[PDB]
Amino acid sequence: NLIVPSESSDTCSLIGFIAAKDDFSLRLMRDSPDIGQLHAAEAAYQ
Amino acid sequence: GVSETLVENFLSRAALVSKRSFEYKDKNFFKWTINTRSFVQLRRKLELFTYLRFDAEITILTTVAVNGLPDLTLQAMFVPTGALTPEKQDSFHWQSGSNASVFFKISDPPARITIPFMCINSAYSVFYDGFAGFEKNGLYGINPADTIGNLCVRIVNEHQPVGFTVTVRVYMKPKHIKAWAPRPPRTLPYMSIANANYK
Amino acid sequence: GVSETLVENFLSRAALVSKRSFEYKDKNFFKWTINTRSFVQLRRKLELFTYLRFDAEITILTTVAVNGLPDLTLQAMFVPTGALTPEKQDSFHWQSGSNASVFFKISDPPARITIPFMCINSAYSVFYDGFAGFEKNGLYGINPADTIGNLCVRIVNEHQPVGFTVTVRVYMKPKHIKAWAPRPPRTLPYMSIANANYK
Amino acid sequence: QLKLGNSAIVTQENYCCAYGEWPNYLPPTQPETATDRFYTLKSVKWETGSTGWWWKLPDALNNIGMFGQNVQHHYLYRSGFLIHVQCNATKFHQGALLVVAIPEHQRGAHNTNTSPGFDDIMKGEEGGTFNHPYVLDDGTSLACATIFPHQWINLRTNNSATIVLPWMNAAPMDFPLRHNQWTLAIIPVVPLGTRTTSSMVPITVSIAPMCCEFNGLR
Amino acid sequence: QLKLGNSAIVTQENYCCAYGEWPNYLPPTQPETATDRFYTLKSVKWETGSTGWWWKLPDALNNIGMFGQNVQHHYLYRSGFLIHVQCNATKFHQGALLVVAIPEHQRGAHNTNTSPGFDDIMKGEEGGTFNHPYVLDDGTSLACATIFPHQWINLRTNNSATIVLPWMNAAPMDFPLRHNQWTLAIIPVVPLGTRTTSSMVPITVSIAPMCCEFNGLR
Amino acid sequence: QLKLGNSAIVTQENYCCAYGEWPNYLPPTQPETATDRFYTLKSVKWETGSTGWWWKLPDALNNIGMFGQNVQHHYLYRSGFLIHVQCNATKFHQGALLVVAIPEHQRGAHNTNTSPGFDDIMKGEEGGTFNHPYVLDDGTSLACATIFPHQWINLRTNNSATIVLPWMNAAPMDFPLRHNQWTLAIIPVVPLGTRTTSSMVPITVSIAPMCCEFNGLR
Amino acid sequence: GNISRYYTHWSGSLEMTFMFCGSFMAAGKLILCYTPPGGSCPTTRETAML
Repeated sequence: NLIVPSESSDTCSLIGFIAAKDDFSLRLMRDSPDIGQLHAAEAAYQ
Repeated sequence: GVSETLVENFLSRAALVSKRSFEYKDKNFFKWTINTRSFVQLRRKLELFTYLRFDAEITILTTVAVNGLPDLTLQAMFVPTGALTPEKQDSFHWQSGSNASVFFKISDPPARITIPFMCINSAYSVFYDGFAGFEKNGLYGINPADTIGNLCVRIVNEHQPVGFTVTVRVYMKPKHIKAWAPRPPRTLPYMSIANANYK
Repeated sequence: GVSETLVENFLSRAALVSKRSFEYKDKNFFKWTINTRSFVQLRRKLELFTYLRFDAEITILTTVAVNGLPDLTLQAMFVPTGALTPEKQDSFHWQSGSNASVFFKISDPPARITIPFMCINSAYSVFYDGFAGFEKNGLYGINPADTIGNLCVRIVNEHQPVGFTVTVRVYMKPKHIKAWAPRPPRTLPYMSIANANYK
Repeated sequence: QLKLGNSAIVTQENYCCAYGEWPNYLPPTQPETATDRFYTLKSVKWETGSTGWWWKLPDALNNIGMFGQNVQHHYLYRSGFLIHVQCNATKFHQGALLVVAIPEHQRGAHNTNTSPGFDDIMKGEEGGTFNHPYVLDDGTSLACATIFPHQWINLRTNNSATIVLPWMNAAPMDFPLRHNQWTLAIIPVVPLGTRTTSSMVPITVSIAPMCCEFNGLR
Repeated sequence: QLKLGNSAIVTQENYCCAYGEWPNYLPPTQPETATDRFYTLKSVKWETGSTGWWWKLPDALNNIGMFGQNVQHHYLYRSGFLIHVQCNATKFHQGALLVVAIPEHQRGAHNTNTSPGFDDIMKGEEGGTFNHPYVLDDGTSLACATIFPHQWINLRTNNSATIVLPWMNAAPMDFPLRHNQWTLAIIPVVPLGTRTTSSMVPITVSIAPMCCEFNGLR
Repeated sequence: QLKLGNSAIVTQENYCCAYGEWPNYLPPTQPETATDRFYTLKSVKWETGSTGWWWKLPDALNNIGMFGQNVQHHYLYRSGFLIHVQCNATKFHQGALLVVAIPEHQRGAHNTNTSPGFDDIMKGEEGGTFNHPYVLDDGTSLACATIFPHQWINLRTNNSATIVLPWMNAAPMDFPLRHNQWTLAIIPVVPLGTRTTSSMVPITVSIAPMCCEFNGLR
Repeated sequence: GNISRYYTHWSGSLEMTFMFCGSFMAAGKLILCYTPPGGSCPTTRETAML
């Protein structure tokens, strides 16, 4: 259960992290699907 | 598999950075201010870092289409920082010797120049937390030293009686990439090429 | 004469693996999913073995015919496993830098790329006695790791007022072939490219 | 005598190290006395007109014993096999079995374009039966099927065959529930024959998984 | 105790050498006891619904003391920082601060194409407040903001955070009036909470400019 | 930290080798990483008026995990235990637990001549509750129950208790389905108390069977 | 999860870290359960014990 006293908040929280360890390997580069679709985009040609 | 994740192997990729079709009969040429902020795919790779030191390997790829394909000669003059960019196809700045022009044809293999590291400082500030101008009208996020230059491409030939569209694809491949101070990958979509506004 | 029977000398042969004529005015390009199962002559050589480890040396040979032959520029972008294949001639995936594009012309010598060994496992399961999907709808005989990729070829040029057929012959020559566990040569004719059904 | 683990075989009448490879461990949990045992399958009624039998591995052992538990609880497996096929005939039966262990035996259906389903491939302890054993049910030839590791049970000479299968995969470990590496194929080339009775010589298959490894326990 | 120059901090409850770099001088005038001192900023009222606070450096110190004089009289600066953030809570407050020091924190406005002005960036001693701290106000992710140098103030465990910032520029010296290298970003990931009061835990920021250099005196 | 097998306990606030004996093997199969793990039982709601709880061993673990399989498949067992009882209270709860491990705790029913049945003794994972904890439910005295191996959880001082039980039998191996060697008895001598709430301090019991042996597999 | 979306094949050990952010008096127990690939996700805590 969660046991807090009468002065601490009844609601606590968890933060979860993730890291990769030193054996983490990666290959076959591609493009990321995260970004995808600009204002003043033609200003480089002006 | 720890070698494909090298920043040299991660960023040195000849991605398309500029693509403009100009007619021939910007007025009948195009200049492209060399920034990495053009396409959202290479930009998010380069916005992973704060300071970049790369030599760009610009490969100008010119196609052509009418309205027999003519064999033209093109110029791909790189106007650096400080030098003046042409406003016309036949201006005097195309004849300027000190700019790095390269003369190629459509039927040749694509022209390829290695623009060196051309920041005043030791790396390109990808994100600049400052102001260029010395007044309050100066824009935010524009390093005065971040400017690569200007890639100005025209057709060296005179006027021909055929009217035809020239589409030029510019491919930049960074070289000798040294990258400092990695950042979070941007999750929200872009709103402009000048700044980091989010929606 | 014991050296011509080497599996390197037996299988490294630039046989035709793909041939599709696309018009220009799949919609006006073609993608070819790189498998060895296309033509029955190279397949029966490669179905002699169970596990193959080869680098493909793809040679894209493009011819052209009208209805003066135009001098076009082609792209032969190899879409690997996981990356997305273009559905149109002018889609965004042609501009994707991380895919291995190669830009060539009709009047050039044929474009030639060496696609590396791209299985997840140590060899290509030519025959896979298993199922890809984790349900009972998954197809039989399709290794999820056997996928080479996708060879997507388009014409980089814009629309031209001539209508003309482009025939592209793709020649694959396996390289550094290591082959394991030989099999009987298949005697009955094929029934499909996906499986080993017999009649 | 072939005693591995608790199951023993007092076999009473020659190893075939398949592709010359003795099964070792991966250079994971290693059940060495729990699973390394002869999971003797059901003996198959071999009549005269029998076409053949096939047991895909480890599909034949996914439901049997400690190896059957460690398939349906773990996720990957790495295990060679040792198949002891014995075909106990008298000195009056004739016949010849091609006891052949086919790696990656991608079968094919007859006279259709549809691939074989999950039901036609993953049979289990009951095993399969060759619909067309002359072409191994994959369009190839039985006549050339001795290119695989194999032993002959010629009932004139021997009644047994022992094939020692190594780990045969491109992958280091693979799915037991989806992928089947080997296929013990017993095909009677010369059929059974005796005049006085239309006899049966039951063919006992005993598959001991050698050097089991497993990963991914849920 | 953190005593630099005349200002001291008797801190009573762990350095984060930012990118592993201790600030040294350029291999210019070097004010070593005039400016190397903790310019303790105003403590910020941290309620439950507080989003975060950001202090761009050296914009936070352009108006304060001998460093504030040597900004508005000299022209270039070269100085690392040592930020001591302390968040003095009791044993009954809960929460977590990502005290992260973001180099070159080019902010972005929300839902407009106009760049942020001089007023929205160069705040000074008063500091800033994150309008959208989940995206760090630059479209990126707070979830990945630990790629920068950072320490956590988990009020269960610690109340303090000390980040030792080096000279972070491509240039050897730069503008203090125009350019801001770092950005001390304090973002409460887990918000403050206690039932009896909607409490406040003031977060004291003390920024000591380490190894000040200057040039261009007018 | 108490990590045995795959189950770990990151316990964050003192062994009692029961009768001074560390559990060893018999001078049988020995599951060393399959069963030697903390089978953490359900935490018990300890109110003020709670009398106590008892878990007979290995009756508490006959239905749980690899030890629960190796009870209901093998026939004999030989295994010491390591009971880690933790009673996570604040600095405002009071109380005292006699965490005592009673060997051969032959219970007695109250006010009848009938012996306790199978239902009243073999509870399992749910555990038991002392009907009369002053007499340990066997007519003896709680006041003298410290003659058994025991540790005190005085919530003023500690929240945990770790008892290392050896093999306690006249027999070398015995029945897990019929016989229960030990009995973890947690009895609150001083009851729980705080004025603001009628509070609960859940008592987590984690029983790791040390040095498991088994015989008789069916 | 964002750098490995630039890369198709990823192969290595991850490392989670769960930081609790309650008060200092706050006590209690949690039960973190790594579950491999292959089967059902545990829904009861006793299923997660294994």
